[PDB]
Amino acid sequence: SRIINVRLISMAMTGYFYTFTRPRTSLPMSMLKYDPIVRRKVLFLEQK
Amino acid sequence: YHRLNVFVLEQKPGAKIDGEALKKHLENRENFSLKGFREKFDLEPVGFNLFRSEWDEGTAEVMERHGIPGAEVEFKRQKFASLKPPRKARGWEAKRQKPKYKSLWKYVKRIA
Amino acid sequence: IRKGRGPSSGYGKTAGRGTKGQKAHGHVKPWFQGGQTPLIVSHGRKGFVNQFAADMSELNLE
RNA sequence: AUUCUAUGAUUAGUGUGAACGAAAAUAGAGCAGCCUAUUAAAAUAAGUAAAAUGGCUUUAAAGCUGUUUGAAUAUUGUGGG
RNA sequence: CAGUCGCGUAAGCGGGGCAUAGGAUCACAAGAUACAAAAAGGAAAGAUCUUGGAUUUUUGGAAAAGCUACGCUAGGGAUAA
Ligand SMILES: [K+]
Ligand SMILES: [Mg+2]
Ligand SMILES: [Mg+2]
Ligand SMILES: [Mg+2]
Ligand SMILES: [Mg+2]
Ligand SMILES: [Mg+2]
Ligand SMILES: [Mg+2]
Ligand SMILES: [Mg+2]
Ligand SMILES: [Mg+2]
Ligand SMILES: [Mg+2]
Ligand SMILES: [Mg+2]
Ligand SMILES: [Mg+2]
Ligand SMILES: [Mg+2]
Ligand SMILES: [Mg+2]
Ligand SMILES: [Mg+2]
Repeated sequence: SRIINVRLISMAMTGYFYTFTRPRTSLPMSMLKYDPIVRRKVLFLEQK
Repeated sequence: YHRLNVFVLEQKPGAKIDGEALKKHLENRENFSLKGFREKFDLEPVGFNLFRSEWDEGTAEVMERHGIPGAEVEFKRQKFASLKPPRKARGWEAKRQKPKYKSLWKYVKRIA
Repeated sequence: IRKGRGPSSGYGKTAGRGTKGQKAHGHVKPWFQGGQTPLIVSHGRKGFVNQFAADMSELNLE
């Protein structure tokens, strides 16, 4: 319960996502990742 | 990429290389060796600079203007195949891949 | 090969079965691997078979 | 049209598995159509079709069914699949 | 190898952690792929890729408590008095 699996959704609206683990008592994750659908690095934000 | 090494060597006092002896060193030499060229004429390397060069969009035409051969040649990485000799597949599902066990192909075929 | 017809035939008294095992008394199911789960289960069956695709007779210009 | 045999088919498909398992079509055996049925019957079918629910069968369809409810009128496109 | 990002003067390094201790299928759920779509147009239910939830701890993965001195059968002396 201490750890949760979150989903980082591509802001290019392509439907690609990454999954990472982070503690519950932590701010949501936000990273700059590569999207293989558009083949470029875009912004990924946590789902919820 | 190729390394183009620019060397600047110093001649000893009052040692003027002959114009012909210099042009004869390159007459029948395909693998130029700075090590041998240095000891023969008793030179001393003092200066140096470097720049690289690789295949580009203009490499083809440049060879045509100056009539350089080899532009119609490409280099592919040499492949080293496995050194292990072929063997027979092992396992319950691998032994039963032939028509003999056609009644058991529901367990041996289309396996994820 | 007529089994169980004397020792000098090479197939007598056991018929090439061994000594008192399941393979001698009865029969072992063909899909049985001793209990280990088969790959078709641990991996699953991949894909589907197309039941609507047309079967064409292939003819080459050769 | 029905019936019997084989193929289709250790198939489609169902099932966690073990296993279970069609039809179209094909071939053969026979062949027969009718209501004026070669034995004496219909004024063309309503608590029926169908639905919900509990089951059977089964591939979720179709088919059988207890309980509670409950349609339409023919290709001038009415009803079932 | 391709794609495209970071750091670095540069050469170059980077597909987590100095190394050695976290289980599948099935089912279910969330995204993508445009494959097939049982007359036809759609869809449903399927297929492929990515991902998630397991003392499945008898951890290659059953939902599972005892008595028999009333006891029975097949075996072992492969383990006792
Ligand atoms: K229907
Ligand atoms: Mg012998
Ligand atoms: Mg034998
Ligand atoms: Mg033999
Ligand atoms: Mg014996
Ligand atoms: Mg044996
Ligand atoms: Mg099947
Ligand atoms: Mg009628
Ligand atoms: Mg009814
Ligand atoms: Mg029905
Ligand atoms: Mg009906
Ligand atoms: Mg259709
Ligand atoms: Mg085990
Ligand atoms: Mg192991
Ligand atoms: Mg007593």
